[PDB]
Amino acid sequence: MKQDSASNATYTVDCEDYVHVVEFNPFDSGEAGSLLAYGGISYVVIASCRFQEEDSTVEGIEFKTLKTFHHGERVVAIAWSPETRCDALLPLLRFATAAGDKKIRIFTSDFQDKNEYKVIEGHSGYINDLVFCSPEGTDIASVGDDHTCRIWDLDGKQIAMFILRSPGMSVAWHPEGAFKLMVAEKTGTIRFYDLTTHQAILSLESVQVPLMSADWCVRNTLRIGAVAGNDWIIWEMPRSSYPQDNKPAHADRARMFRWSKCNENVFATTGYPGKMKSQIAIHHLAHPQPILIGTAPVGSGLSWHRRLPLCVVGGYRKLFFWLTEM
Amino acid sequence: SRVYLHPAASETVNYNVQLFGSSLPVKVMEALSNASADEPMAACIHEGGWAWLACNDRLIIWKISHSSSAKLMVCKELPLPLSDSEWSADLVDICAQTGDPAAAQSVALMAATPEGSSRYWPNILHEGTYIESYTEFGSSLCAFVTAVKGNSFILSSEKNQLVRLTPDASGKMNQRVLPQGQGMLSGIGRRVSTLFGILSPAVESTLCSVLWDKGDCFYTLTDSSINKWDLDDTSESQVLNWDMSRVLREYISDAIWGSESDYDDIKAGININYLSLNQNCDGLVILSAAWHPGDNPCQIYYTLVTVKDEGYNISDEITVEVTQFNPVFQARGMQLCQLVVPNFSSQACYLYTQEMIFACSTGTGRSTLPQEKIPFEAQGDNIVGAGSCEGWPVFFIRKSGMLTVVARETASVLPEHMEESLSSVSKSSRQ
Amino acid sequence: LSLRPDVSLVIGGPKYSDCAGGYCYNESGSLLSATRNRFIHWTSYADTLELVELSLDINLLNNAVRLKILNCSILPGGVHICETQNNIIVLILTNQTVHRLILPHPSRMYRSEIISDSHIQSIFTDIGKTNFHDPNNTYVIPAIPGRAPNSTASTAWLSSDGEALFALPSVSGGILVIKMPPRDMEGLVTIAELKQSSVMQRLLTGWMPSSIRGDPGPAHLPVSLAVHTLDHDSYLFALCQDHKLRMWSYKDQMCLMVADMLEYVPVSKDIRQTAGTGHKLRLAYSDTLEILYLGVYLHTPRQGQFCVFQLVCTESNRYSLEHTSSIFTNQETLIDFTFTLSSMNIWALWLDDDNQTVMKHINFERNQAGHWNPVFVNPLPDDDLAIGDEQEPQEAYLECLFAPGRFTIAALQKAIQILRKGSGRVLDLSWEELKKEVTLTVEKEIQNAVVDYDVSQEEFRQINIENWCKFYTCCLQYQETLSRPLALVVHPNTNMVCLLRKGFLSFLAPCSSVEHLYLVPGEHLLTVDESVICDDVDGASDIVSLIQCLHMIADYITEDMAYQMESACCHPQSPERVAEQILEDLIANDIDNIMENIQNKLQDIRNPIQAISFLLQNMDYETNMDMEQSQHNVRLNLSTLYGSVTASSVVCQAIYKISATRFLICRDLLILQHLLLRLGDMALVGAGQLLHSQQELIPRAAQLLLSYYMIRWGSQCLACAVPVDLLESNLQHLSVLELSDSQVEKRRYTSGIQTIVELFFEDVGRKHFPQVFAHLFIQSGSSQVHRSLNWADLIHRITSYLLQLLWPSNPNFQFAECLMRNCQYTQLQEYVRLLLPWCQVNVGSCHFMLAQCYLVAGEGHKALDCFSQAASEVEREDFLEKLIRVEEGESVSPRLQYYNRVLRLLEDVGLPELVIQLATIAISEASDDWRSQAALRTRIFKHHLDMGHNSQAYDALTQIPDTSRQLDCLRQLVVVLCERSQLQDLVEFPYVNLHNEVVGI
Amino acid sequence: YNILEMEYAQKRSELLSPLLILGQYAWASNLAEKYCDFDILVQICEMTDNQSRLQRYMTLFAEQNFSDFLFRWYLEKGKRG
Repeated sequence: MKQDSASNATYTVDCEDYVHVVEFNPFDSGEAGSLLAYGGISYVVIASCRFQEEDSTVEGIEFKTLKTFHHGERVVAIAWSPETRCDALLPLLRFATAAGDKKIRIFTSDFQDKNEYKVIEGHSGYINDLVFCSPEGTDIASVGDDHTCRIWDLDGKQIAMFILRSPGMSVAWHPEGAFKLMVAEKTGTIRFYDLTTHQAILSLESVQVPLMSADWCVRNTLRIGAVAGNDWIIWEMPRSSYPQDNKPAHADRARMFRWSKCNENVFATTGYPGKMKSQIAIHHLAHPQPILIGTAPVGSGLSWHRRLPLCVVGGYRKLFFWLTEM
Repeated sequence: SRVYLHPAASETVNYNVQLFGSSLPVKVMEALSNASADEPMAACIHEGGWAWLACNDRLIIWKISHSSSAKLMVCKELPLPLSDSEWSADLVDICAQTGDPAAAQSVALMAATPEGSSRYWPNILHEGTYIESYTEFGSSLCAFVTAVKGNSFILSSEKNQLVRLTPDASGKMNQRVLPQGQGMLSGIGRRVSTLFGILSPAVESTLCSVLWDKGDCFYTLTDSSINKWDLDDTSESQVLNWDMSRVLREYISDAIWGSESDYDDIKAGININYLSLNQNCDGLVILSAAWHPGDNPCQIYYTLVTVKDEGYNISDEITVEVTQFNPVFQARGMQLCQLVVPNFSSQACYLYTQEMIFACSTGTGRSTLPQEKIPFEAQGDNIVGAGSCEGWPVFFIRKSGMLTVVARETASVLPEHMEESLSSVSKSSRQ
Repeated sequence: LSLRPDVSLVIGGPKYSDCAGGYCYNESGSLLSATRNRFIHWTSYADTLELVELSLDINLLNNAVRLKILNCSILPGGVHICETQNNIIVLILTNQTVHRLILPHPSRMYRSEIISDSHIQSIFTDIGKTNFHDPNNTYVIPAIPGRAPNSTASTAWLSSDGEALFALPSVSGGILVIKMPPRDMEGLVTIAELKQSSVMQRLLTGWMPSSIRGDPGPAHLPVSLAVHTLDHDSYLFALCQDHKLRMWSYKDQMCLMVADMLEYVPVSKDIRQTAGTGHKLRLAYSDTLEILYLGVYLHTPRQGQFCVFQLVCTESNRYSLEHTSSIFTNQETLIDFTFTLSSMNIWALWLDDDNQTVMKHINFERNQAGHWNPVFVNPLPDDDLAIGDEQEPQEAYLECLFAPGRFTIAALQKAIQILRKGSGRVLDLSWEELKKEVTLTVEKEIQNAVVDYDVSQEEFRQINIENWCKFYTCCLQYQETLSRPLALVVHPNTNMVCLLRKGFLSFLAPCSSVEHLYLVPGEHLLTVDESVICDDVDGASDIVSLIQCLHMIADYITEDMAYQMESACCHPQSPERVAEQILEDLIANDIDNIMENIQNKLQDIRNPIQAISFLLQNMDYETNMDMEQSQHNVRLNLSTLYGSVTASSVVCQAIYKISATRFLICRDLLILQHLLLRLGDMALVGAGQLLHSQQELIPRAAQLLLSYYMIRWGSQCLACAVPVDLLESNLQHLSVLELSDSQVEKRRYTSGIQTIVELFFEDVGRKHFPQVFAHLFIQSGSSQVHRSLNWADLIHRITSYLLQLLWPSNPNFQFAECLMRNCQYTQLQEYVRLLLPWCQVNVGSCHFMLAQCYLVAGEGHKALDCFSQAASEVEREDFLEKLIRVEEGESVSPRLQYYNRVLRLLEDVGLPELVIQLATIAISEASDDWRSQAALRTRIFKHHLDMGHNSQAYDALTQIPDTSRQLDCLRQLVVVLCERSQLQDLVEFPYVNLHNEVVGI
Repeated sequence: YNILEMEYAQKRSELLSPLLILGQYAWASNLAEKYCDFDILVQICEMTDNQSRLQRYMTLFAEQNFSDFLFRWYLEKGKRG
């Protein structure tokens, strides 16, 4: 008989609420303490997280809830503005949220003075994903089960339309910002739209149904990884129109593909927690087998640390941290 | 922005290679791969919007047309007539008056076997009717077929016997022998000259090249003379007969090797074969193959022999530009490097081989275009044929089909710099 | 098999290659006679001749043979077939050789098809089934006289005596007859020379220049031949290059009658230059009259003339031709023609001057020039798809290349070997691997083409247009090669027509009244009398005007507008709104007064209501409910009928054409009804009932337009080519998830293309044939399995039944059922995407299949949400109620029982939180059963244990009413806390009145 | 063939995890050595600290790429010394 690899989370944070979604910052906001946002039916919490590296004043993990908002809805998706900033006396935090009401809320916070949200017209169905398609956070690109890519201003006015022949699941702003908008569709296709001319500049073609998630390399925008069917795939644009790397992602239904925001070769594909506890597998480039695999009783939402290789998954009353080091 | 670029032609941007809107039938690749194009197989592109390929003993035809988002082109399979001394597509020609993506509307065929029997189609797509005409040949090996206006044809033998075959609206096929030569020094040439018949002291050298100049002219380059006819719908009149056996020989010999002092002794050995008779803005160009087998290794020197065709006749002026294209040769059975001039007003002339095209100029004409090489160095990218269609130079490629080179994305020339040089060259100073 | 003659053809005349033909068995019909839908066809390319025996309803195993007559190319029209009670005799004439072959008879190869099978062995098994023996069965044309190359005549027959008589055009212009001994003895093959006169008269005229009573001339060289046997004489009719039809007597060896057929045609001098090979002759012998008819095509580069002559016999044993009819014809050169005397019908295949190959049929007796009802061929590949720098070419190129009828799997393969280069061949591939290869090879050419430092919209669209245009035009040229015609064949008994193109063989099918009217242009519609268009002349005129308005609307609608309708309809939009938008567009762009003509023709109608209702009644076949469904053959000897691969192919091609036509008819009809509404319903005869009728029919037109949109889309939506066992494993995984409708059905995938319609037909329709056969055999034709199938009625009834099962306003869910059983979840996802916004019934079923694909993907929350909407209609949609009531009723409330079953389903799914939530939902219904209350409360307790909320488990326990379950869960608690070393829990529990239970435990 | 082999691999991996979680060291060793499974024998032999069978398996599977997983599991267990 044989067993492959599994382990308990490197860190674990207790919770009095379930974690539907939990995410760090894609770009640094100017804070040593890593900002972390997690949402649920009852509460949505922004906090600063620290794990011990220096000083004996910090033991294990220190989690300081910066603020907690009373909620009454299951959070569907959250996207911060790619303009990341927390260095001021009253740092300004800007992001977009989707709820079960098929609506878009532009939530903004001014650090212990006010918290606001705007009502933005949503999709005929649920909005699958959404990003801020502007490098400062004024325009929002949203894609949902209605095969419409909708670009909205801060007012809630629909700036632009891109029609799809299949429900658009994934939308991605250029992390640096060049009017480039990545579109990932369930069949497995990738389409790059130029927001200035409202047309596709490039496309990656695949037919492996279904596509579940995708991720640029934060350190290599030209490198794209994804999860489709059961396997993680990789393109290196613009020299690809069909997948060039294709290796299994999980024994489980791979749900999200994410890139570690410290390196150019570290990524994660998450397994689906169906009958069996969710598998979490950190791979490496030029090494088909994942370097690390852990087990989580419930797996929903996976993220990577802003500047370091840590992958996070939130579940029932628990928040599991995997510190991937070399 | 740039237009779709061929891989080997990617470096070349001065001319842009674009799909004509037509690619070859799949039967064509299968026939070619079963009988390679480096074996003797003859393909032709028709300016009326057609293309054909003869292999072994079979012909395959398909429409070609310029397209906006592709077009419809019919493909058909045809048997080359039996009794072939050697198979070629040159025994089949079309008098097509069409140029559309529906260019099948004015098609008529005459084909000949190397015995002088001729098969006439009123149309390729009227399968079920043949016209059998006994041309003047008994069993003579027919060489060429030249489609001329009037939906008529000029059947050519290996010894260059020309007979205009004229379709009838009834469905009979008329044989009228073209008169052969008038010269300026030989004997009688006004007597009809045909094989299986009496003999006259006229020039009857083998046919090297033909050109139906669309200025009412039918030019036939030979190894000894250029013969110009006017071939109206029902009439033939040889306007000109230029005896080029000597003159262009000495001019080409001087243009290539004129420096040496043993010219009289060596000249006996130079064989100059005038490969092609094309036409450009200055006039008729006589693509010539000149070489000396007494000096080894054999080097085939090409000389562009331009004669100013005024639309009908070529001036007595001759300009022989010795022009070389690489030291290496490709072949499909013969040593080939062929010059095509897609239009009679375009300065660009395209040399082509199995691996590269060379767009250039004569070097003595009234204008010029940049000398650029368009490579297609690959497997399945050998040039099966070349020609013109809808005003643009097209080439039939082994596993890619019909691709045209359009003159665009090339640098320009300014006249102000030369004036500046004239202004600056003057005035001096001293102190 | 290669046969070696010792001599070859003679050159110097018309070519003889490129011919073809066919023979239909007269024993066809009935399950067991000797044959059923079986026939043979052959195509001769010069020295090669391919013979394939095909049956429409049954696949014949090992049924293709290739005979290479290497020396002589087979003469056109020189292959004949005769039947004897033991064997089939094949007589084939070439330029300089004649051959007789013997083949086993179908009834002599045993006749029984009692066993229910889909494929059957043909009569070819080995080399022993074919023979070319007896150089008495094969004889050399003697040097005296020979056979001239300037003619294509050839015929053969078995005389009433039994001799094999071979008539060839003699060089002198007579008939050379090769007489091979009968099927009883073998002597020396004899020679006869049918000349102008007999031997005695030839000797008499031998010393004078006779060509009318002596040896004829090459002007009499027979061009076409026909033969009739009477008593023991074989009378030969010869069309010759001088337009004299010449008759020779086989025993008399002399010419009896020479008739100038130019008396019956306009005498053109251009007929004489076609007098070599453009002239054709066919003969058909009517047994019901004992009269043979000669149909003669006198071709002319001006126009051909067909003439029909009847043979009537005098009391001298001489036949004469009487002119029955002379139907004028085009100069389009005739590939072939025939005429069947079971119908008096002439079928004619011409090639015109465009690869739109010309097909018509007309009765000679009915007209004096015929009206030649048209026949519409498969679509030739299209021109413009998406112009680079003006449109993304690639998507349109792929869609057109995947459009059936204008492109083929072989073309796709060979264009793949285009864009893959190399001398290797790309052939015989699965469908999904084929499309993947298409994409990969076009992308490989793209990647080699692109070296840019800046990527742009126009550069992208361009590289697209050249690459996909190369691939597309290669496939287009191959399809055009396929579009080349070879021959025509008719089957009188079971009524279908086959057309041999280069390679393939196509079929010809009759249309409905509405589709005939819509596809036929206005000119030929007037050539159709008002009697068959409609019962009333008034109704017929109304329908004609309606179809004319449809035609003008269609011609006014362009391709850009069509793209606009496609985009707006796939966008969530009612069809009526898009139709009125486009009508407004036509009004705004109306400067041609085409709407003025449409309105004038609408006012010409006296009562459009019955015309609309008739067009919609030939439409409306809907049967709600599902109790006649048959997903397997009811073994009643009916399952032996149809259901084959060829039947599936022909049916699916028919369905594609019908849907493609009639969806556009739907769209144009809705647009026209909106235009009539804007014009006004108060200005026509019958206005009072017209006003409400149109308002009632407009939503009907909208829904029916949506339905045939769905149908036409399904006809082109492809199905993956995957092995059966993988889908079986997937269905097993579904069943593990506690999922119904995961049924496994053994179906045979075709090595080639698969659409979802092909999948559904091959998976369900064949299985439901016996019930369809049980109904239809009673309704029309013979009720026995030996029915002489009435194909024209059969196709209409099958179409009606298929529309009944595909009606979206019906509980008929069989198409999506087949899709889920065959694991086509992506196709199902776009299926439900297009169906849901306007779905009539089984919206809950849509949510079911949606969430089933979602759970296969592994989206717990949203898949469960769509399960929630499914549960919102489990007992409220008819098809789902069919699937349940094995889960309702009984001791507990039906809804509580369904709660419990889905609770088990969620326990088969996982995530104890989900069981928690379903229990919380069921707690409202759980007020009736203390057993269910205790079970759900104990599940809550056990979940408390699972996540370690010990105080919470204690509270859940204190909730429990029953002391027995209290004791049981107390034991569970004690055991688990002991094993978990959670002792403090046990003590700090402040139990009361449970103290004694704990003490005892 | 390789699809079948790989899928077989993961499936029996999850099939065989539980009693590995539960113990039964001798039987785990017997079956794993009988069917030649390197990593499982590794991790058991070091949580039993039996370096001796560690070398014996390294010798047995020198051609079977034992050392890769040896280095790996060393790395995850932080005894890079």
